[PDB]
Amino acid sequence: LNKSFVKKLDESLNRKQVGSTNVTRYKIEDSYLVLAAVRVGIGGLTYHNGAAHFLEHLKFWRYGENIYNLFFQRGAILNAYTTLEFTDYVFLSKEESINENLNLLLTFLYHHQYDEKTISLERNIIINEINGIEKERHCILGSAESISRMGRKEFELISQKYYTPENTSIYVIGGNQDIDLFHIPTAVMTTQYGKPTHKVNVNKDMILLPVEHGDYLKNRMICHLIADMIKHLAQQLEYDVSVGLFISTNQHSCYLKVKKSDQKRFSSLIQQLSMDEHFIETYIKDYQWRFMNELVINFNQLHNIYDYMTEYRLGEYTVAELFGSLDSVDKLDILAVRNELINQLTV
Amino acid sequence: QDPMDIKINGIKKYTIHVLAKVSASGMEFTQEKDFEHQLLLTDMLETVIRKSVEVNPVLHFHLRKSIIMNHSYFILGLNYIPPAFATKNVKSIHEIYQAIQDVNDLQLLDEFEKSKEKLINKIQQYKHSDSHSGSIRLKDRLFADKKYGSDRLGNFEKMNKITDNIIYAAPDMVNKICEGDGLFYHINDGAIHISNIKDFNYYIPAVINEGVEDIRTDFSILTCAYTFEHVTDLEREILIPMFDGYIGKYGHSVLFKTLRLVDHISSHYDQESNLLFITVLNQLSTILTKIQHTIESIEFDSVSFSLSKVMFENESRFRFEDINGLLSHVIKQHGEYKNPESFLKAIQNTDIADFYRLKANMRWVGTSIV
Ligand code: NI
Repeated sequence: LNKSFVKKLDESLNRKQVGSTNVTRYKIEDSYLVLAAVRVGIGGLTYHNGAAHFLEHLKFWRYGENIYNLFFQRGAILNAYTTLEFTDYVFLSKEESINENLNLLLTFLYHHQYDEKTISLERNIIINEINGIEKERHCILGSAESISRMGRKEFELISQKYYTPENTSIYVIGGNQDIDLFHIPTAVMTTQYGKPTHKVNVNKDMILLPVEHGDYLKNRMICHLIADMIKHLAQQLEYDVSVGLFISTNQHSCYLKVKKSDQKRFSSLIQQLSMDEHFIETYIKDYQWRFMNELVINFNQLHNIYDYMTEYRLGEYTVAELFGSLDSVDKLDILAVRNELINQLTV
Repeated sequence: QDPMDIKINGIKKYTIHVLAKVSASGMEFTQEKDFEHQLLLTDMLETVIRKSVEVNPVLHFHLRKSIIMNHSYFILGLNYIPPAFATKNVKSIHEIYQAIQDVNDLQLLDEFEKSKEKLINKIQQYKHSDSHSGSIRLKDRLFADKKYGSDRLGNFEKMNKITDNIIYAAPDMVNKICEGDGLFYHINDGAIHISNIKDFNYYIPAVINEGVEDIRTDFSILTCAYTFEHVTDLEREILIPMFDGYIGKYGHSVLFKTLRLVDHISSHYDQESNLLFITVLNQLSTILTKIQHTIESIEFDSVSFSLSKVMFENESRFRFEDINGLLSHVIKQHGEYKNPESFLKAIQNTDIADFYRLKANMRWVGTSIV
């Protein structure tokens, strides 16, 4: 019953090295489209000048050709976006076109030459974006001054260091065909630079509270649980405390974001968690059931499956290990993180 | 027992099964005089029933009074984990009916104010949509009936005056949902089953006021409306949506290219009203004649037409990816268009001669400027 369903999902889920990159594969029989996602390890936090977002714009260009125009003529919409630690290149298409579209995409991503006219043109485009969540977007876009201090040598060096197969994760969701090196020879287009070390530079009106007590998967469970618990208590008591989440694939720990003005009310609610002894145990039981229900519902949408692969590293981990981590969260884990949150809020 | 089992094979295999019932309210939704009452009671019923039915293995319960081509329909839906993958079997359709009839009247009264405020806010936010308000004000005047535009989600004055004595119309609504004849849809095992052959006869309102000018004075946008004559199912469901993407959506659309000479453009085909709208944010006076002359002298070519076919197929494929988009498609479409494969094949078989038939049947009907 429940065990056979997790086994069903896991037999369609796989991850293997292809060339010098890794491809996470979730096959769906008779899906109408296939989602392909190329995720490069560089975002707004890897370099705080907006360089990653600048590179994302440059990556659409190769020898005067724009890959969005090439994909559009092939009937596919290429979408790109930069988050705090990654840059995503995502598109949907029929499975017969996946191999050629993917290899054409990696052809652009592993191109490392950008003339001055292309750099200056994209700078003007990005400055118009800066002049046109809000703190997160402007941090990714950078400022007009910060991107104006980077030239061709920097962008090309950054491309060679970060846009490599070793620093790339590929996710292909839907269909039934396997991804291999013969069809994507660009998966070996390497440079002299290996995978960059996970340097982060998390840079004053908010506080960042760590959720770190257990394995990588456990931290996501606890972080979602405590954030959901605090929001529920803030509703009944009609507070106005927003609780943001910092959950990144390259971070072993998870983090809660709360306004520094709302620190007092949030601190009170954290201490309010351990009041009702049955509240934590019943909310964990409700969350475990809700998590499984949402996963069953979400595993029909290609993009939602992709979000599980990036948040929970599904592929490296099985769905069995995901639910095993979920089922292992007890009230003692919550109380332990409750204590470390209170210690962080004290100082 | 069902009279038929219309099994459509080749469907995407989903993680859940779906059991849906579509009950026909044959009269056009403007002819229903208790429209605001029926909407409010249905949402109240849905909320109460959901609390009792949305337990394992049921993941989501759906009950709405929906409009499909200007005809009211009660649509009951059940999303659930398949029995082979669920620790508990799903209730039958008879037990779901029994849950609806076992709804307590005090439970409905507990939801009255919340449901009333929910629907009131939907009426306001749908009316308070500027770019669509131009389309709303046009549809109001083009059809001489506010039920097609402003009062489409219900009239505000009628909905805001509902009191809790609407509880006494709950037996009539429960009877209509449980005992009214309808079609059953069942998605399972990569197939969708339909209980009977029946095509919902479409209704499109006729334009009464032709050539509407919404001269509106306000301080800090334009909207033009077009229609088509002799509309076939192929046009309303495939060709015209392709035409809308051709002229105001698919990348370098005809309107973006035309209006970039002047130097925030949108277009949408309303299948309910058979109206193609074009919304664009002093300078609007030149854009008015520039848009009109562009649609009058519209031309096509087979290379760009083949790309619009590919794009619209992939957009339809993306809707079929969603189990609700698939279900809604199989409910609404006529005959063989219910089969997604047949619908996709019908897109692939369109030819450019179809666009010139559509251009000859196209005309302007209204314009709204704020
Ligand atoms: Ni951008």
